[PDB]
Amino acid sequence: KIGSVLKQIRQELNYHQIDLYSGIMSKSVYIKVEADSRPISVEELSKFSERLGVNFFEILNRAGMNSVNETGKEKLLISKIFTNPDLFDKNFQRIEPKRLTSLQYFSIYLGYISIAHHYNIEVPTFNKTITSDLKHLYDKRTTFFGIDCEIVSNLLNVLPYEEVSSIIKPMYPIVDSFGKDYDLTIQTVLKNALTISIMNRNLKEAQYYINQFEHLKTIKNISINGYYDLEINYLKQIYQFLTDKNIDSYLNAVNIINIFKIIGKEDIHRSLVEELTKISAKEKFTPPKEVTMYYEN
Amino acid sequence: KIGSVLKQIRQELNYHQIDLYSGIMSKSVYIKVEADSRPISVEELSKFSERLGVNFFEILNRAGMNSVNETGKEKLLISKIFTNPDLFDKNFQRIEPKRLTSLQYFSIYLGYISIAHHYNIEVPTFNKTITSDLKHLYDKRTTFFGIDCEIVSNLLNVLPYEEVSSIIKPMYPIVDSFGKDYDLTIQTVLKNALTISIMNRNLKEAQYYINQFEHLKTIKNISINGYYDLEINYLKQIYQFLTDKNIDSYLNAVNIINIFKIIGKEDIHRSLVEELTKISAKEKFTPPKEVTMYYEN
Amino acid sequence: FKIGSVLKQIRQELNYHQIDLYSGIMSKSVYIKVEADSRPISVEELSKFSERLGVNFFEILNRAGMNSVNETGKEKLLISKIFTNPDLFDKNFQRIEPKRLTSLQYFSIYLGYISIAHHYNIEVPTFNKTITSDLKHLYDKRTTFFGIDCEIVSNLLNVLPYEEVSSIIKPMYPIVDSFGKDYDLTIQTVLKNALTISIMNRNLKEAQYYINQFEHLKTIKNISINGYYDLEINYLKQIYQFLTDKNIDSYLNAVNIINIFKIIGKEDIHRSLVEELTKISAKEKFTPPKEVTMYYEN
Amino acid sequence: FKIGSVLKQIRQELNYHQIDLYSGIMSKSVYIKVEADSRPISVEELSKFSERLGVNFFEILNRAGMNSVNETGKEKLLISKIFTNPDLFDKNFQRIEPKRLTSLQYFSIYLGYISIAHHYNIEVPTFNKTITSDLKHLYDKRTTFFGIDCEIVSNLLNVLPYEEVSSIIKPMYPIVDSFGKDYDLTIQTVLKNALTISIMNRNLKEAQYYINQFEHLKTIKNISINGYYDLEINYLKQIYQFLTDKNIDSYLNAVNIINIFKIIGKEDIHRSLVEELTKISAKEKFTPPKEVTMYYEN
Repeated sequence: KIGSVLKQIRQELNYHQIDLYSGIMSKSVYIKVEADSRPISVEELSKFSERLGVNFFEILNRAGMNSVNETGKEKLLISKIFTNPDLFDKNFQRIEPKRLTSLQYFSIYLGYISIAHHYNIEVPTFNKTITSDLKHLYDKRTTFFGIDCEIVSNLLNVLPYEEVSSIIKPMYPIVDSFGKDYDLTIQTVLKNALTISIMNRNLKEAQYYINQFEHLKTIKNISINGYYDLEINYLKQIYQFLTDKNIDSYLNAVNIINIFKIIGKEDIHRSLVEELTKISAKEKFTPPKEVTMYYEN
Repeated sequence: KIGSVLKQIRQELNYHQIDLYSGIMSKSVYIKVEADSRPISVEELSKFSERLGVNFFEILNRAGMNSVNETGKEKLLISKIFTNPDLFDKNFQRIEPKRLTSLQYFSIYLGYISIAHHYNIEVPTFNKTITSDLKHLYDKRTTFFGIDCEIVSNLLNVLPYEEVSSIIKPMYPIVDSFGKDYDLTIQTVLKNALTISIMNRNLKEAQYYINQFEHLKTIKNISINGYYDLEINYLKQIYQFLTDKNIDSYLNAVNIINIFKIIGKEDIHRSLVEELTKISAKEKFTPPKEVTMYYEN
Repeated sequence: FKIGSVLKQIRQELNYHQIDLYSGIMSKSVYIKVEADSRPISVEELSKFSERLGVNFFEILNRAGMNSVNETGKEKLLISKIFTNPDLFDKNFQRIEPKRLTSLQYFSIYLGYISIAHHYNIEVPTFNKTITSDLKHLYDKRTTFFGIDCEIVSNLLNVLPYEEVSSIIKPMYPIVDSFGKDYDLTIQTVLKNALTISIMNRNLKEAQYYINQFEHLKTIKNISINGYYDLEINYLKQIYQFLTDKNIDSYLNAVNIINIFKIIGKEDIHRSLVEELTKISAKEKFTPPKEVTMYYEN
Repeated sequence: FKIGSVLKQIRQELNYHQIDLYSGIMSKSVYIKVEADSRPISVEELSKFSERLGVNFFEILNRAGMNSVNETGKEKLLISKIFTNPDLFDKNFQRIEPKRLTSLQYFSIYLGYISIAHHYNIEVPTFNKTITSDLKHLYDKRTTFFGIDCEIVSNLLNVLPYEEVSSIIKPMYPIVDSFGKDYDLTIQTVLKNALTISIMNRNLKEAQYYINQFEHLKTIKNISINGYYDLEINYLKQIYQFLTDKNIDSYLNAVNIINIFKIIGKEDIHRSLVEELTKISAKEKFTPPKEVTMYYEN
């Protein structure tokens, strides 16, 4: 695992075992470490990382951090259980019972409900446990983690906005960045929440989500997702159009859609076209020739 | 420092030591961990994280991994020195001699050369030892890591392209994704290399980087940077315009430039506006009124 | 008119001798008097000499001074001067007012004074006291209308509520025959002005009426459609389509047309269309494009 | 020549009595002769009746049939019929060719035949043998020009290399006065046609000269600029800028102007600009927009 990578990197850079442990451990010890016959401490790994000149996280990854365990395998199975709605039937009953085991499982669990709804598969236990499920996990909370934000995105997917809004408010504003993985998760929520708000025409909530996203850009070391920046700005154009039928705003929205096509993000392009169509219809306003043409197909 | 977070998280989620150590370590020892009196091992933290349901890296990041060691501290000093060119000499004298101690230090070293070049400061040893420095670091190399890609971006900024190209080729194509941090770094090289290629009108090289970037989009679990993807596409639009003077390609590029403005990414926008003005001039083309309105100012 | 002298100028410029012009048409002696401008020339004779010279009949007339000459031209000309210097109004208006029904021309000039007065806020009480009676006197028995009638109608849309004029316009359309470029322009001005007012009052059925009348003109043989009018009217049509079924493409087309007027240098028109679209957009609670608002604002 | 009866129709239409017309111009017995078309009318007399009626002089003439009358007019109409019926060529060219120098109108008509001949690839060997001679005979000692002179030029540009006509055009501009809407059109057509050709031959120096000459026309008193030409000449001005320094904005403007012609329904012009833009693009080794390329091929 880790020790093997250390040896791999060490020799690649032409460093001798000595160069690594010299002032950190015994040569006899460092030997067992590279042999993976002895666990290494986070501290130690951090020192070798500095010694090697190769980023810590990368080393962890090269060692297999990118999957590795139960929850991992279980999480991977969802996209698989997706394509095969038969893989559902069996799996669902193995997860449902342990849905409150950990937040990771509750997310995984919600992953099935999403599939279940998609393939109109009946889930009678869902409607009678979700509420109490949510309370047992969020009634007494102060700090929220990436997994919680992952959970919210999922809830917004298989639950009425009003039934989830309660859980989201306590999560924002965010004031600290805890890594790129964490950064992504906290943006996804806002993107999901904003879309829905725009669609329900709940401008008050839309404005708040737009603001929460903007605030994120002010955090130190934050890693904003360009696609999101692009999509959330599209939703902002729509917001301004809904708020006062600004013509430029509508054009900016349309041009942003066109950019997604140009760069090849077809799924998002489709989504945003159907979205603009559905939005314009409600406002009883016909979208330009370009968009109506696209959506027609 | 990890134990506090583990306790904090365990506490927050309402878990007992039992729920964490059971099947792993003795509650006696586990107490020492949450006490941070006993260094924890990667394998242990990984197990705990799964038990907690909170991502391994989010935990390490909350623990403080974001810098800590002398290499990191030296890294942050680079920006402080950019704002105050006065700090150069004194600090450079400390770094320059250590530029080969490790790949991180060499990278840090290149940052100084960049500061130097910007403020037209004299760094006569650089042209005296750079070629020799590269030979020493990359002659016997067979594989590369994030830091090597970072070093390459650095070199591209303070050295003629031709003196860097050979060092770059053996680094691509990338086959695996080793985390979001590493993913971003492998993408930065391609964006800088492609920009310089376009600017020098080296179409053969420009098209190689465009293809290498596209290849990254096929890698499992790869995390593509939205801003880079939009920017490389702009470079691709320029590429097509230089290849067979297409009007739509020029319009697309200009359009993409415009979206960076609309979404608030002003530095990229300024950068692209300047670049298009120079590209246009070399092709005896007058840029759109708007683009020259920004650059000119 | 100096028709004879123009014939001499042209005849000699083309190297023709007097014989080449008068043989078969009039005696040598009489033709000499014609070129000396001491003998009236008949329309047919001029048309004949015109064909001989190979120079267009109308061009010759114009060169002779039909570009103005008589009492009615002097008066219609006087309007421009009085517009800049309204101190002249009063005394001249006292001469015109009484003669406003002498002919359709004088009536047209008369409305020219009313327009001026409405502008510099001058009091013209006689107007409201006689207008309805004048229009009836001029149009109660009519069956066919002429260019000057369409000029009058246009002048009325300028100093009278739309409704008091509309009923007078309808009987003049549709147009069936073209009677020259001057006539063509005049019959077109009415529609453009009428359609502008119709769109401004969101009167959609009236707007379509005029849009239809204008479009029908394009089916007339030898008609001279005014390009500027075709552009402006088409912009009003784009606005009509937006007002009917909030079509964005129609809104863009209109904005794009306003932009064309800017490019080719028609500022006054560009100016008026920007103001127009700004008011149209407000009533519809739509914020016009960045472009338009920058111009209007300034 | 149906003036007298038109005056009668108009007079009665406006409910005027003969007295109102001839009072102070002629006698009752004479004016009667005038309305029955038994006595020709002088230009001065028609101008006077025209003012009494309040109807425009030129409109009265056109209502009287001034739109044709004489043999030259007949030869003019016969051209359109020959363009569609090429089989009518020979017999009519035999009658016209020998009369091509009878007058400037006949020369213009003759040039019309040559155009039709080139279109349907019909042999006209005399043309190439006599053209230089004809031009020399017609323009060697000329000092001032008329509308028919600019028509001939537009005609020449249509059947003669640009260099054999360039020097014949120069002495005709700048125009200084306007001589009626008909004349106004003709003098603009030359510059529009000349510019188009210059742009296609990439003769930027000449193109600039025509762009300037057109602009000068706008400063002329009472001039009637043709909106379509104004829009099309601005288009050429945009292509000019593009050919001079490859200005991207200029190219976009050219494209936009093409869009406008499509928007307002001028399909012939749209098709033409689409085609010229395609050719000018291919020559500059530049691929035109997605919009035009499709419209062109299809």
